This record gives sequence, C-alpha cells and structure tokens, in this order.
Amino acid sequence: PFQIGKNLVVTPGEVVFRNELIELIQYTPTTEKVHEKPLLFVPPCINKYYLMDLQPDNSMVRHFVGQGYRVFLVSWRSAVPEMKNFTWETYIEKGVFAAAEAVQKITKQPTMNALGFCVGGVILTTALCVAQAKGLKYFDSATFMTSLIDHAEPGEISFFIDEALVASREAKMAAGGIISGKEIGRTFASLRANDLVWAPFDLLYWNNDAVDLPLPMHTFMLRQFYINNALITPGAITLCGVPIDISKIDIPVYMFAAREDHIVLWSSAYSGLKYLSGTPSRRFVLGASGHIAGSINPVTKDKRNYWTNEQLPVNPEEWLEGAQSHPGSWWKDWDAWLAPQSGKQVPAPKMLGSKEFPPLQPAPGSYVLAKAMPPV
Amino acid sequence: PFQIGKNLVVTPGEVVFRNELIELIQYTPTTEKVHEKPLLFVPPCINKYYLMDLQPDNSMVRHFVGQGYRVFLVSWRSAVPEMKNFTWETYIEKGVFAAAEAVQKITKQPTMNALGFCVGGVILTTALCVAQAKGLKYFDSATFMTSLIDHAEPGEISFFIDEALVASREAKMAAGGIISGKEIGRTFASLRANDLVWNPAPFDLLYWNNDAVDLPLPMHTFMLRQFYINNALITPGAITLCGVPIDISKIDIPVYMFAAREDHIVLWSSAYSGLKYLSGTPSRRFVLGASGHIAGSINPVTKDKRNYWTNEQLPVNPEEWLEGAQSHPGSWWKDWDAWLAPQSGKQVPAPKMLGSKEFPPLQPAPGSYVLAKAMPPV
Repeated sequence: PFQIGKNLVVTPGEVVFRNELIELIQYTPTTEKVHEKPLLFVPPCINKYYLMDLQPDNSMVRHFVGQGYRVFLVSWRSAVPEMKNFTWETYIEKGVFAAAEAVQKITKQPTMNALGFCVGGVILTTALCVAQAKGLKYFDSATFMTSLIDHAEPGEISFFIDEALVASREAKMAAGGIISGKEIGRTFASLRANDLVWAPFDLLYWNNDAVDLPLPMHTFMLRQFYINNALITPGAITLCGVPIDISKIDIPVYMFAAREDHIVLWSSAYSGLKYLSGTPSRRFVLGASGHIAGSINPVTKDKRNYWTNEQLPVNPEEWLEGAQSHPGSWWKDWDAWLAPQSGKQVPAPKMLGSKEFPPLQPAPGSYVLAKAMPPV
Repeated sequence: PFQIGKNLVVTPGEVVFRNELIELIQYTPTTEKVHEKPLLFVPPCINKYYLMDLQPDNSMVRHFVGQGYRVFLVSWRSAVPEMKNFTWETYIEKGVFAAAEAVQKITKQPTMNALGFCVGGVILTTALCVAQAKGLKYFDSATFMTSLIDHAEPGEISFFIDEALVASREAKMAAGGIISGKEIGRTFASLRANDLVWNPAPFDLLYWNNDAVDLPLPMHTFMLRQFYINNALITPGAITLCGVPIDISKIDIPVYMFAAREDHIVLWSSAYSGLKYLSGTPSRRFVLGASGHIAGSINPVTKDKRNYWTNEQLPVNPEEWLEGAQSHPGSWWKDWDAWLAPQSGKQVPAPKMLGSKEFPPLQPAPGSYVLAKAMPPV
C-alpha cells in the first residue's frame, strides 16, 4: 500500500526547522543554479499538505524545485492536546512568521515569495495584514491558490455550518479543545468523483488521511470568515494586535481559481480582488476543471488549459468574456509571473539548512505521518 | 471487477416490456404470498437506476420484493440519436404511463403505488398532475425519495447552470440533440468526499457514478429552464405538459416524502418546502433519514444502521418539524413499508410466472438498457 515518504510524497529534502506547530521542509535542489529569492509554500492545515507532493509526475513542489526555485514548505502538526488552546493567531505567529524567519536565517535573503493554498491562503492573507501593519517585510509577493477572501458565497458549506455548535464552543473557549478530522471532513473535504482520473488511489488515500484542529482556531474560522465574512470589513477582526484591513496589503498578488471548482467557486475567489485595493498589481488566472484536477494540474503532462485577462472588471462574467485561453497547466503562467520577482541566478546551495538550522530528518518529516486522534 | 448483472444489480427478474424509452423489469417473488397491489419504482434518469439495486445486502429492490411487494422498475434508455427529439412529456408518456399500463395489463390490478427517486420523483410529480386532470387512475399513492418539488433552493447546481447556454439550446429546440454524461456530471454530482472513503467501498459507488448516461436535449433543457431556473411547479399553470396546465395542488392521493438530513444534493429543507404545495392530498408524511444523499437514502434494513426521524405535524418551518420529531433506530425503509403495506391490498399467492402471455419475459434482469455505455466524446 501507500507509505508516505517512500512511494508517495517523495520529493527529496530535509526538515530544517520544527516548533510546536510546524515542520519546515527545505527541498534539495535539482538544478545547477537557482533563483536567489526563496519560495514559501503555505498549504492548508485541513488534510495533509501532500496533495501538493503526490507522485513525482504530479508533484507541485517537485516541479517548482525543478524550475530553479528555492522551495520551503510548511508541514502542519495535526492537533494534539498540548495544542488545545492554539488560536488563529498561533497559525500566523508559529506558522507563517516562524517559517519566514527560518527561511530568512537559512538563506540570508531578506524576503521571499509566498503561496497559500486553500485555508493556507486565508492564513497567509491575514499574516500579510499583520506584517504590513507592523512593518515586517517578509514577503515580496503573495499567491492565493483556490482560497477565499470574500466568504459571502462559500458554496454548499453555508448550509451545513451548525451556528449553535459554534456558539456553544465560543462559550467555552478558554478551555480549548480538539476538533476531529472526521467532523472537519463533513464540511471541509474537497475531493469530488470528477477529480479521480479515470493511483486515483493516491487521492483516495489523501482524502481519508485526515488531521485534527485546535478548537479555538477552528471556531474562530467558522465564526469570523464563514459566518461574519469579516475580511471584507476593515477592522472587523483583530489579530496579533492589528485590526485587519485587506486594503492595506501592498505587494503584488497572483490569484488562481478553477472554473469547475465546486469547493471554492471561481467567482467567489474573483470577488476578493476588489478588496485588495492597496496592491501595486493583481493577476487573476482561471484554470480548467475542478478543485483538485484543476489546481494540481502538472506541466509534465500539460493537459487542460487556463485563461488569462489583465483587465479586472467588477463582474467575473466580463472577465471571462475578455479572457484568452492557453493550452496546458497554469503552473507555467505562475512560473512566468514569479520568476522576474525571484532575483538573479545563483549557484544551488550545497547543503540543506545552515549551521544554526541543521537538517533534522529527511522530508517529508514526522508531522505528516501523524494519524488523527481516536474517536471521543 | 464490476459486472452489472453478475456481481452487482443481481436481484432476479425479467424485462417484461420494452419501448423506445424504457425497459420494465419485473422482479421474481421471494415470498409465498404477496401484497396484491403492485409497487412501481421510477428511478433517477440523470444516473443509472442501480443505486437502488447494488449488492444484495444493500439492495432496495431486493428488500421490498422480500417484504412481499410486487415490484416493477423503470430502467431508462440512455439517450442515442433516435431519441434526440424526446421531451419531458416523452418521459411522462413513454416512461411513467407506459410502465403503469404494462403493470395493469400484466397484474390485472387497476392501480399501483409509485415511488420516485431524484429526478424520477419530479417526472412522477408531473405525471400525477397529468393523470389527475385526465381522470386516469394509475396510482393510489406516491412516494418522493430525495426529490424536489419546490426548486427555490436546489443547492450548488444553481452555480453551474449557464442560462445563456440553456437559452441558445431553446432557440434550436426543434433540431433536438444529446446532452453528454460528461456535461451532466459537471452540474449534477451525486457523490461527496464522505462517499469516497477508502482503507467493494467506495468502488461500487464510483463505478455507478462513472457509468454515466446521456439525456435528450429537449428534456434536459426544459428541466433546467422550468424547474431549476423558473421553479415552475410552485405556480399553478406555469407549465403545460400533455395538454395539461400543471397544478400540483390538484394531486389527490396520499403522499410520503423522504429526505436525508446530511444530503448535499437535495437539501432536506428544500424537499420539505414542497409539502405545503401538495394541498389537495388527503394525507402527507415527511420522514427524515440520518446521513447523506447515498448512505441516508440507501440505508438497508439488513444491517439496520443509523436512524430516522418522524413527526406527524407539518409546520411551515422545517426547524420546527425537526425540533418536534422523534428519532427511531435503523432504516427509514421500515417506516415506509409500514405506511405502504395498508395501501397494498390483501395477500394473494405469489405469481408463478413473470410477465403474461401478452407480455412475455424478454431477457433476464437487469436488461439491456442499463448495460449501455454513454456515447463517445463529440
């Protein structure tokens, strides 16, 4: 069967940093030269990251390392009791910022480009606001891959959030707790039959390999984003001492959505763009197909197509009407957008980590191997 | 590994009638006596029927035959070019009514009870209106299993209907056409991630899901326009079928409605919303099953897992219905059986032959139409 790290999730590298929330994976170079400016992947913390690193042929991380990027990836710890009080803020501080700090220390580069996928995109979005407000310059650009900002139309999840249960948890928040992967899967699972082509056993395995979340983080996510749609209203939430205002984000943004995505409706993603009014530029790219088939659409096979349009009208239907279709994988377009923002070519590093951050264990590390807690 | 008719869809019987749209399957009795009044299953047409007849343990058809019902089932023909002009009305006439006429002729019984599942329930609803208006008495009761009547909240499908495409097809309706299984699977999706858990499951369901059908363009276009966009059934006379202005307040037989609590395809409160429009009926029953679209609908008595909820009161607010409901362990099929059986006549000896002299058995169940594969890409 599947053994994570052995016949799945095999892109070579090392865990180079670990804390109470993350392992940071640094991938081994496969090119003689690399773009100097690192690339940080922020996967979701619902399910395991390795949707982005399945087999070599369909691995997103492997592709980008092969394009010369200095790829680092956040591997989230599945919640256990010592994490029962962790909050959304913990994911910003101990997740995104801790990762960014380690990247700066290891590479000696002052900044990086960031990618956030699914809920990792929402965490990244909030992290960007905190960083901007505090003058912390971690990121030179941000990419949001099938992630919401405007949660007004979150899809069918809207019908299945139990507001009374969220309120019950809020009442007892200070005690913390653990939300089971089983519970999370009833609302946040993202696999559909049409993603299985026709290993589609890889995807079936991934879908069932669930992870747990801290109660405070999860309850806040439901209340503030899904119910209150807080990000569209400046100052509606406060994180890390900062009133959150998406209009303050001030770096180039790339936003990817998939046309047939039933999990993150493409028009709902598109709706976020108008809120990013402090950015110097925004790029929206629409991939063909469904959530997984469209998102994880590799260049190795280069199937399907994507659409581009540099004009960003308010109406997504107008965007699409003016768009140009291009054959193959949107990864190519993202690469072309990222590369000019990635510095000059330098020799590939000969070692993983650094003296201060020595390699700890081979990729894919220990946190991705955890099994969800037993039923309670 | 899956061979339809051999290790799935194996409830014994015979095709006893065939026309350009349907094969009617009559199932072999497994009881010495049967309820006299037959039971007609009108399955989904957007997918193949055999979600209702998977493995023996989870087969709905097999269970009901084993309870003593004289079960007949409509197996819909996947659309081919000779069907490219078929309409919604065709599904009423060549589907539901043709089946009911054959049942009458084979059994010599004047009426039957009907079950409609998913879009089969919608077709059945419209057929009941036509029959009522024309004084045709085919049905003594109707059961709607995860089917909409009020389409105001149809769920995620709303986001995946392109009105402009519907309109362009309306403009060219006379020419007819075929809507591919691929297109159908991009707008309708019967499965969710919880149905795909893996450690046959989930492969039996994936095979069923991927065993796609095609639909005639006029039927499918009408379905999208009139139900999903216009929500025509809630307005008397908003559509006309078979010469008849459709007014669901005219339906005048007992109704049973099933929905599943965690159903993402047919939201249970959306199903519930239809009940208030069935104002001509002598009785209405709503039953809510635990779990999702597949596991909640096809929840067999053999294992008798999960639960269902009952409440005789029918308030406008579905939350009020649920707050007043009583939970019962196991399968809702038990409840449906208890509702159906008193409406199913006396016990008579099981028929010794399938079909009749006029309707001889044509081939063993599950027949030929179910074995057809979708047309190639174009």
